[PDB]
Amino acid sequence: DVQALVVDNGSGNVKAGVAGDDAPRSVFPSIVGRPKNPDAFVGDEAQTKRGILTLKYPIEHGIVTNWDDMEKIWHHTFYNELRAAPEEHPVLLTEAPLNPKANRERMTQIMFESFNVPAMYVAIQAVLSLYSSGRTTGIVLDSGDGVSHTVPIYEGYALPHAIMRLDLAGRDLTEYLMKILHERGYGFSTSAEKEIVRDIKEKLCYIALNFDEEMKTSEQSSDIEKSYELPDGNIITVGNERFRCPEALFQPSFLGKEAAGIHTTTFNSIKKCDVDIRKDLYGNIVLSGGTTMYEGIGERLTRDITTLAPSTMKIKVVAPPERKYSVWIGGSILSSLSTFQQMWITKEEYDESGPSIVHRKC
Amino acid sequence: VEHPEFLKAGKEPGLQIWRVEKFDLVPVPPNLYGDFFTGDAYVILKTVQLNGNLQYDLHYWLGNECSQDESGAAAIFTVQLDDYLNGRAVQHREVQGFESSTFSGYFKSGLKYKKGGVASGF
Ligand SMILES: Nc1ncnc2c1ncn2[C@@H]1O[C@H](COP(=O)(O)OP(=O)(O)OP(=O)(O)O)[C@@H](O)[C@H]1O
Ligand SMILES: [Ca+2]
Ligand SMILES: [Ca+2]
Ligand SMILES: [Ca+2]
Ligand SMILES: [Cl-]
Repeated sequence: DVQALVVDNGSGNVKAGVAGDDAPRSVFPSIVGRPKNPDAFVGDEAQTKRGILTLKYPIEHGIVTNWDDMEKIWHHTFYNELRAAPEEHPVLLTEAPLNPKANRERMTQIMFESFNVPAMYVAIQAVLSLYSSGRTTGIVLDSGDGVSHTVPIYEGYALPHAIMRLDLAGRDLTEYLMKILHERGYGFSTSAEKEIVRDIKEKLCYIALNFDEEMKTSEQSSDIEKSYELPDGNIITVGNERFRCPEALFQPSFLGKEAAGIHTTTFNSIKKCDVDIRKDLYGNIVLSGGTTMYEGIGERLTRDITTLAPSTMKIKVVAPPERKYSVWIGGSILSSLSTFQQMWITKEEYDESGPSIVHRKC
Repeated sequence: VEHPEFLKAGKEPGLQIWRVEKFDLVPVPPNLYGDFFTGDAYVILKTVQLNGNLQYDLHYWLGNECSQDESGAAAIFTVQLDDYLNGRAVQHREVQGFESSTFSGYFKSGLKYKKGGVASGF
């Protein structure tokens, strides 16, 4: 009798909770702060003490790059957020598509040797999202704070030769909104101001169905303009920046990037899969992650992919309402199933076989 | 695996229907085959006998009011049953009211729906 813990580690936020819940009970920023002048603070606490700490993100574009700080994030997760003994719960952890083997092994070693977990399992974020949508076949477009991926999945398993990565995601859009607000005379530049602008972005932005036409209509009146109350009580007004900002998802050149937009990338991903399964991918384009939350995204993606795809294909973009946490929810469901007991790696297996066990078992 | 229902799966030609109930795969009473609760999700295995061998089609059926734990579990259990059958099953997603003719044709009396279902596991 033992409930698994579910931990979804993101570039921007950690989502954590207990298997069988419909949503993470703990969500906090993936930030570790250490004294500028000397051990560590994590999440919201770190941001409140930005004045005395150097703040770092241990996960970049979905990949762990600072293992010492990542262990601080996990210790914070177990001890300050969940108040769970890691040595007494199976843990399901998530990983990015194309996560390097060495990183998976290091995560496994830390769990079994630093946190002494009795059992663990590593799942691919996009696959958990597809399951959470009630599908075994589809292509997931997962866009978070640090990275976007398109992940074609057939009968339960990702097709690795067709996975695309696009480093453009929510933080780039936050930074781009900070940039274009200078047109109106705003200077948002500090770390704290960026958190403000992130919230403005989430509250006020939307994706235009046709960008060029939206630019023309927005110029004909002030109906585009919407306001936002800043912490200090001042009110900011935002106009066509509302849809110019997330337009960068479709036109990365707005950011000075040569990357293809998310519509082109989803199309290219589907094409890498053999012609006999593409119908089920085009018909099951599933959105995942916080940066897919913009109003208008499904209608825009449908129009743009329909234009790219063969005219005999049926395009269907699925936008689940809880898709901001669909990775976590998928992990919660998976780890609740009667059958999950035989999917995990036990510590005794790890002790006998070492961290490489993770590949044969996950 | 060790799940008792996996061990029964696909042994003989016929039709096997399970309902997702609180994150588990529970056999549907045979008397109720063909009548699906709109509040629930189900997994269906159709086994056909060929030139010696057996062929497998796995369908997961999603009622219009089933909860996300139920539809998600139906999808995952479908993958796991396929794996247990060495990947030889063909998987089919079946949505209430838009089911494939192959799925409908499993039921001599036709597909029927009923109100209600088992409570979500959330
Ligand atoms: N309603 C919203 N509209 C637009 N963007 C949003 C909304 N809600 C959240 N976001 C954005 O989604 C991002 C966080 O999403 P998510 O939690 O999926 O990412 P993550 O897992 O931390 O990062 P990654 O998956 O890139 O490693 C942030 O950029 C945030 O501003
Ligand atoms: Ca993520
Ligand atoms: Ca139900
Ligand atoms: Ca199969
Ligand atoms: Cl076309």
